[PDB]
Amino acid sequence: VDIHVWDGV
Repeated sequence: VDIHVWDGV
């Protein structure tokens, strides 16, 4: 699962 948005966005 991805619990991290787009870094720097």
